[PDB]
This record gives sequence, structure tokens and C-alpha cells, in this order.
Amino acid sequence: ASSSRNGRDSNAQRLGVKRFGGQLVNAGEIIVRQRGTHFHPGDGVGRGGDDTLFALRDGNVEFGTRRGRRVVNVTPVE
Amino acid sequence: DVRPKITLACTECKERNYITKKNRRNNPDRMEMAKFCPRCRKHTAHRETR
Amino acid sequence: AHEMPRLKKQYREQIRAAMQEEFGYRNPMLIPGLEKIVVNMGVGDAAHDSKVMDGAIRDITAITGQKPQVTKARKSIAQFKLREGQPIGCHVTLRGDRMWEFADRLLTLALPRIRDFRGLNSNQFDGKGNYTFGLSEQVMFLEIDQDKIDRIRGMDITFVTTAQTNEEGKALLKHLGFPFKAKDDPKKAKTKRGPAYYAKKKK
Amino acid sequence: MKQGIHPDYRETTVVCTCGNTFTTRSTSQSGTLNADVCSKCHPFYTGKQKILDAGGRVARFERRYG
Amino acid sequence: MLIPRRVKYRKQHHPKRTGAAKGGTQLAFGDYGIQATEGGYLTNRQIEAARIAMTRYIKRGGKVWINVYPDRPMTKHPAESRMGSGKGTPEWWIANIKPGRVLFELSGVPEDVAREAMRLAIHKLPMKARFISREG
RNA sequence: GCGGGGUGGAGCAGCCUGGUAGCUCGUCGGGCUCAUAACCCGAAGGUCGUCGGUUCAAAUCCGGCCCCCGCAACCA
RNA sequence: UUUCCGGUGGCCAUAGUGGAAGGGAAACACCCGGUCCCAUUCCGAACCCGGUCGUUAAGCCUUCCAACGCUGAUGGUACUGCACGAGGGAUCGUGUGGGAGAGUAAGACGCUGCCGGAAU
RNA sequence: GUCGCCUCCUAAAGGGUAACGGAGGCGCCCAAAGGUUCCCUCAGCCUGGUUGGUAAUCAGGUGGUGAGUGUAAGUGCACAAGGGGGCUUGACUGUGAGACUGACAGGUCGAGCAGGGACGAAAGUCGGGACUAGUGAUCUGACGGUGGCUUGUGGAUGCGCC
Ligand SMILES: [Mg+2]
Ligand SMILES: [Mg+2]
Ligand SMILES: [Mg+2]
Ligand SMILES: [Mg+2]
Ligand SMILES: [Mg+2]
Ligand SMILES: [Mg+2]
Ligand SMILES: [Mg+2]
Ligand SMILES: [Mg+2]
Ligand SMILES: [Mg+2]
Ligand SMILES: [Mg+2]
Ligand SMILES: [Mg+2]
Ligand SMILES: [Mg+2]
Ligand SMILES: [Mg+2]
Ligand SMILES: [Mg+2]
Ligand SMILES: [Mg+2]
Ligand SMILES: [Mg+2]
Ligand SMILES: [Mg+2]
Ligand SMILES: [Mg+2]
Ligand SMILES: [Mg+2]
Ligand SMILES: [Mg+2]
Ligand SMILES: [Zn+2]
Ligand SMILES: [Zn+2]
Repeated sequence: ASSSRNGRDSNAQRLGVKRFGGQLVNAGEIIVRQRGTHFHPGDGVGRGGDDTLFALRDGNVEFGTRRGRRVVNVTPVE
Repeated sequence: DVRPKITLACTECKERNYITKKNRRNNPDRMEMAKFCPRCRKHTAHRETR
Repeated sequence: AHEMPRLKKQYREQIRAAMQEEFGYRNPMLIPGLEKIVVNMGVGDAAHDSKVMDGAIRDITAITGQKPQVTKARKSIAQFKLREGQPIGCHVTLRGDRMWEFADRLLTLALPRIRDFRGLNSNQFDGKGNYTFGLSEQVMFLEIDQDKIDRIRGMDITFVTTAQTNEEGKALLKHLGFPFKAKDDPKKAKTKRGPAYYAKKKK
Repeated sequence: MKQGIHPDYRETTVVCTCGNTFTTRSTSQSGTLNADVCSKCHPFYTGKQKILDAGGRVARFERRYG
Repeated sequence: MLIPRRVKYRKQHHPKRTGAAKGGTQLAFGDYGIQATEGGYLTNRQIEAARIAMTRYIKRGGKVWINVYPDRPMTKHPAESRMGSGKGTPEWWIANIKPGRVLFELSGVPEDVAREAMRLAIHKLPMKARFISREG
């Protein structure tokens, strides 16, 4: 008959933004899982080995632009 | 077989502290590294075991 | 030693005055002058051995007076049979006093003793006041020996001048003194070989 | 310049065996060089030549017959 | 028969056949033309039949433009076989036609014989189409 | 469908892998003979079915295609 | 206080690209040297050092030019959540909310903060 | 024919989503292709030039990403994560606030701290590699270290821990 040379696929990795704008986060809380820097680390946000953006401090998450880059900041809580 | 697992032991307290991989063809001889020896409690020269 | 070269002195006085008078530059620092001299040689038959590169290094070192930059192959090519990173050419950049005295030596001594020398074409400018030409043979530089050269090699000589336009570059290099300006012979062979190869059909 | 990588490039006069002598700090370890011919002593532009050609095909005819 | 020299992917999903014509709803090259009033798939065989009809009727004069191109491949399941075992091999090449799309254009021909040639062509197409002009 | 094969004029090597295409016969030129066959001495001869890709580089690696084979195409 | 200019940010083309004209008081710059720290996978070109003569030619600065590019409504259309409807069928329509892309008028030869400079 | 892992599409603008659906990869590699610090900008095109040709090396002009990235693809990267030089071993030991993601086993990220280092004038960065595949639970056995235990005691032997 016939057969397919396809049928392989990788497991779902579950990327994407995990905390949206204004959401209160704790220090170290993961903000976005991603491959490559679609979002760059902004103020109060660190970037991990697999390009995960996480919170360096408590506060509220905001998405903005720092110079020419899309960045994610954590504004310290009032 | 071409990139075997080599074990680095400290040349002071002969303790197999670390394990890593070399190329055997790109690095035929035993490798020398300065790693942290927990027993010697400092950075000591580490050599691949024979 | 400390002495401003003959060619540099001639350039400054005579050539700067002549250019200021017969181009009418409205600013004093617009008179063109030699910026640098580049001595290249592609020794591409070095993909099979290293002795040819050593000989080329010795020859260019003796000719110029400084160690050459040896360029490694940017990309490998099978039909030229060169791998990646092999040394296939060497070049020297001369500026200032070394530039001036090498140019003086070359013009006064070397190309005069080219076999059946007929001068240099005036139509070998890049189009921006810089003039590059080629020597097919090397030992004609009498600053080197004669009976120990490994093999005959050639080279490319490039004069880069701060000249905006081709006509003023030609004027500068004439005033410095270069065999050329004749007529056909130069431009003649030029047009010829030009048209000839200039076609292309890699497809 | 970097020390120890460049050749000897001391002074060097030049006798062109033709009434022309200059001084350039070339690489001639010995010193002055000896020119078989200068540029001002050479037949190229000092005008000492003028070959052009010999295109008188008819001129040959009356040379050997006229 | 119009067949593309190559395509990026030979096995593709069926083209969307919803909506009106995305673009090319107006005459761009010729004086008269065929405008499809209904959507559908237009195979290269149908395109060739219509083009042959128009050219043959207009004889030597005038010029014809084929605005659409059958660059979408359609696979066919192997005959007499149960469902499965992967997608088939491309068998047809179609163009995605939507209402209002100008399919063919004609120029350099008087209006009456142009109309007759367009009628001959339209009777070969699988969807309804009409003769259009630049208002004369 | 599975697997193999396509290289001078013919029949066959070169395919783990890239870089140097070989043997036998035949073709062609010269000897030997009265002449032919045989034999002796020299030479040419295939850019590798085709399209495309990989790669610095393809007979060799990969895919499509064409041709030739073999096998399978079953249970009621 | 103002004007002009040099640095250093912010917005990241409404700022760019290209063309034209003009300017240097401080300043910037090219420029002039290489002795000295230092430097070139060769080269005092660059980096670095020493000068500020020369020069506004260029960088830089000012004015001008919608020319390429950029920005860009309103209205309409596509699509669409919900609720229905019509065709033999591809598919299509309406109600009620949302509503582009393109295109059109147009905008635009940048805006703004701090520090320093020379003058007022 | 397929069975685990990775990338894309299908997948309907979070995540997830099946088929013997559509495309490809993986079972490595690198002592630098890791760390750090400083420096650099490509491909293409045009012109001129010994050998030299479309294309080697050289010069000028142009050119912002179309080159490049050890390896698929995507997301990234010209601020370079791309190219080069110097010095190095953090391809660390003891840790992990706080999160991500799975029915679970599990998979992933991680600030801060101490020890002891590398680099940098410093600020600082470094718990392998631009990112995501390059992998196998438990059992049983093995080697190295440690010396917790050892059936009367001391050894031995065996075991435990790492
Ligand atoms: Mg990392
Ligand atoms: Mg990692
Ligand atoms: Mg359009
Ligand atoms: Mg039976
Ligand atoms: Mg608009
Ligand atoms: Mg709009
Ligand atoms: Mg999704
Ligand atoms: Mg959805
Ligand atoms: Mg399901
Ligand atoms: Mg790098
Ligand atoms: Mg390791
Ligand atoms: Mg925790
Ligand atoms: Mg994973
Ligand atoms: Mg520390
Ligand atoms: Mg230090
Ligand atoms: Mg890497
Ligand atoms: Mg790196
Ligand atoms: Mg068991
Ligand atoms: Mg007892
Ligand atoms: Mg431990
Ligand atoms: Zn030790
Ligand atoms: Zn002479």
C-alpha cells in the first residue's frame, strides 16, 4: 500500500507570558517562558539560561519599550 | 567510544572529585585542570585518572 | 634617520603649488596627496605547500621594509583547491615616510629596469583618484638578491590618494612622476583586454 | 612599528652608474645600491629611442627600385 | 497546460473558497474580459480549453491574458485503497476563483466577435461567468 | 509496495566513504604472413540514465523521475 | 534672563534618506607630530601620547526643499461575538455589538530633560 | 510502516488539542565552539588591479541585515548572541527565597549567601555552550572515598552513607 514519512512531533513546551501587565508578583516569580528574546529583561527583571524572564523583585509587571527593545519591567510596589 | 568519560582526581588528596568528557583524539594525553577540591578545601590541580 | 624624504619634499612644494594653481581649490586642505601604498600578492598556489608563502614573505619584506599581513582564505574553493583558513596572500600597507621613500625607490629604480618597459597605462584608476597596477615579475626589485629566489612571483601596487576625482588623481600621479600619459599602448591594451574578458556567462 | 618583526631598513645611497645618485633608507643590508639605469637615464622617456615602426611598404619599393 | 515549475509544498490544504474576490476584480490589461460570478476551483485543463476556444475564434488578431494561474496542487488518494496511509500524490492543479474575479482578458478585437469568443470560453468553465468591458 | 540494478562498443569492477575511473574483449594505427585468422608492439575510448538537493568538492551522499529485474499483491 | 554652541539622556524615521545655502566667540573637529605611557594579527591609518599652528573642505551646527521613505484620519468595505435566516450544494444574507488592512484628505525636513561653554 | 526526544504547520491571535495528517531533525559535538575582558562588522553589488578566471588576495565606492550562528527548525541576535586578540577553568563546593510545567514519577527557571577561584582599572559577569533535542526509572552489581554500623570482646568480614 503506502506509508507516511511523517508522524513525529515534539511534546508541548507551554511557553508564553505567565504574568500579564499589572499582575502582582513576588521576587523570583517567572514572568515569561520563551525561546530567544522576544521580550528583553527590563527593570527589576532577570533573564535565565533558557531566556525565561523572571522577577528580580516584588512589584507589578508592566510591558514596555526600553530604547529599541520590547522589555518587561517589574515596578516596585508602592 | 570516541568521547569517553574521564575522571578528574585531585593531585593532592587523590580524590575523584569530578567527571567530564574529552575527545581522546583531540586530547590524547591526561588532562590537567585547576578545580575546587572539597577535602583540600581550595583550588588544587586535578588530573585525569589512569 | 631623521630626514624628510626627497619625494615628500618635492610633493609638498612643487605639487601642492601646482595643484593649487591649476585646480583652483577654494580651501587649502583640498589639494590631493598620497594617502597610502598597498603592496599585495596573491600566491594562491600555496594551497599545496607552505614554502611559496615563505618565499613571498621574504620577497615582500625585502621590497617594502616591514612584516606583511598574511590573509587566510575567507572561503574554501574546490576548483582553486584551497581550504578554509589557508594562507593564500600577503600584503603591506605603507604610510608616511615609508610610503614616500618606497614610492621614490620604486619610481626611480625598479620599473625603469622592466624588460622592454613601455610605461604604465593611464586608465587603471579605480574611478576615485586611486591608481592600482600590477607587476608580473618580482626580482626586478633590485633591493632583493638574484640567485636564491625560490620562484618568480608577481604583485599588485596600489596608490590610494586623497583625490576626489580621477582626473586630479591622474594629475597628482603624473606630477609625482609615473610612466604613462603616452596614448594608445596604455589605454590601448587597456580597452582591448578589458572588452575581451569583461564578458561573463557562468550560466 | 613593532620591535623584532621588521627587517633592517637603514640608510642606503644609490649610484646609477649613469651620473645619478640619491639616498633612501632601503633594506640593502650592505647599503647603497647600483642602478643599471635610472628613470632620467633610461631610454623610455629621456626620449632615447623612438621605434614607432617601419611602415613604408611602398617606400621600400622605391628604395630598392627608385 | 499551466503547471508551476516548482512549489514549496506539494501537499497542501484545500484552498478557502469563501468570500468574494480578494483582488483582481477589474480589467488590467485588455479591453474585454471574463468575470466569474461564482466561486470555485478552476483547473489547468479548463483554463486551457477556454484559452484555446478564445484564440481559435479570434483567429490571428487580438491578444489574450490569463489572469489566474493553477498553482495550487490537489492530491488524489490512491485508487481502490482504504482511507489512511498518508496524503496522496498531486493530481490536479487549480486556481482559487471567487466571485468578481476577472479570469481572462482580450484586446485588439471588435466587440461583437470578442463577445462571441468570450461566450465560447465561458461554456467551458465550471462556474458561472459573464462578459465585461470598460463600459465600451 | 519491498529490495537491487543503469559506468567506454559489449560484458563486468570503482558505492562503509566523496578527491586516483580498473580488468577482459572489441575499435583504431604498426609488425608477423603470399594473404586472412591467430599472436607481438603502441594508442584512443565512459565527465557515470535523467532532474534537483547536500556539500569546498558527487559515479559515490539524499530525493523525484525513466528503464530493467526480483519479490509481494494475502484470509472469506 | 535670553540667545548660540559643546556634552549626556528620553521618544526611537513626524526624527530617516537625498538635494541646496550658510556658519565657527568658547567649544567640537579635522589637522601637526611621535620624543615619552601605549599601539598595529603589516601600517602612529586606528588606538595612545604631545601640541593647538593651520582649516571651516568634511564631521558637527543653522536655514531651506515633500523629492524617496516615514506618519495618517473621517466614511465605507472585509472579517467577526451573539441571535437568526436562505440555498440541491460549493456557500450566502440579515438583526444586534465590535471593526480592520489597503486606499483617500492630510502631517512631517523632529520633539524633550539635565550639565557645560561664550555672550547678554 | 510506526513506537522515545526536538522544531515548524495543522492548532481556530494565551496554554492545550487528534489522524497510518503535512515538513524536517536527535541518540552528538567543542579544552574551545566554555568563562571573562577589549576590539570588529557582514553578504551582495559596482570600479581598478601580476599570475587570477563569475568567484582566492588588494584598493576605493556602495550596502544595515538579504551574511553569519558546530548541528534540524522556529524564536532570537548588527547593542551583536556574528568576526578577532589577551588572560583563564565557574564544564565550581555547600545552597536555594520564589515560581513554571505535568495524574504522578518527573521536567524547567531562579534571586540572595558562604567557601574557594577566573577575568576586568572598576561596575561587575562566571554553577558549560543564543535558546529549545544529543537521552533511560527501579532493581542488581561495580569502583573510589568515608568510617556510621559489626550478633560475647578485639580484629576481620559484610553492610551503610557520599
Ligand atoms: Mg547561558
Ligand atoms: Mg544550557
Ligand atoms: Mg492590489
Ligand atoms: Mg484459500
Ligand atoms: Mg493610512
Ligand atoms: Mg484604517
Ligand atoms: Mg496556540
Ligand atoms: Mg484559541
Ligand atoms: Mg484527544
Ligand atoms: Mg561572539
Ligand atoms: Mg560536566
Ligand atoms: Mg523555593
Ligand atoms: Mg526539554
Ligand atoms: Mg564569591
Ligand atoms: Mg585584579
Ligand atoms: Mg555555540
Ligand atoms: Mg559564546
Ligand atoms: Mg525487578
Ligand atoms: Mg547471641
Ligand atoms: Mg555532595
Ligand atoms: Zn584534593
Ligand atoms: Zn641610469
